[PDB]
Amino acid sequence: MNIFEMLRIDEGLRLKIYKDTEGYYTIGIGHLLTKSPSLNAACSELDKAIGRNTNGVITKDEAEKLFNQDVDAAVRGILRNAKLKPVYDSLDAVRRAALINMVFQMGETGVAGFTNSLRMLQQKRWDEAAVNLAKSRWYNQTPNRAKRVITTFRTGTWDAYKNL
Ligand SMILES: *SC1=NC(C)(C)N(O)C1(C)C
Ligand SMILES: [Cl-]
Ligand SMILES: [Cl-]
Ligand SMILES: [Cl-]
Ligand SMILES: [K+]
Repeated sequence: MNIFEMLRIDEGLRLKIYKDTEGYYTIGIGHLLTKSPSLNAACSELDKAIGRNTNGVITKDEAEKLFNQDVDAAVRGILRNAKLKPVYDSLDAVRRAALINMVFQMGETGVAGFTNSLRMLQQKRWDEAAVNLAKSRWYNQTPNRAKRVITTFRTGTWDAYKNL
């Protein structure tokens, strides 16, 4: 297991434009295209991202290319953020993947707002952090995914992704 395999489980793989859990147009392995309700806007974002006129459908190689860029962007967002970077630096590699997962799903600004959870993670108070992380819109709206990510923070193991 690694961050790529973890996010591939959590986001799935779909080669045609679809709507994500929040109703937003998305493609590939959780590549958000736009928050606009306009399918035409989503299609224009897709063509710009891929560099060709798509019919709303991409190949698996194209999906994996966007995915690599998106994982990279999540890491860069963590490293450039004054609240996320010290927490990331304090974590082991498994828990770092858990943080990248959150940033991939919610963005740098959203995760940086989890001030109390981030403090508990920096303190390595894993059970307390797990309780605090669940008191969130994130957990209530995507509880099975959030439970997997939280278990990863709680244990520092890949147990929540093993039989998946
Ligand atoms: S991509 C795309 N743009 C329009 C609105 C024409 N679509 O119906 C697609 C094929 C999803
Ligand atoms: Cl892009
Ligand atoms: Cl330490
Ligand atoms: Cl709490
Ligand atoms: K998804």
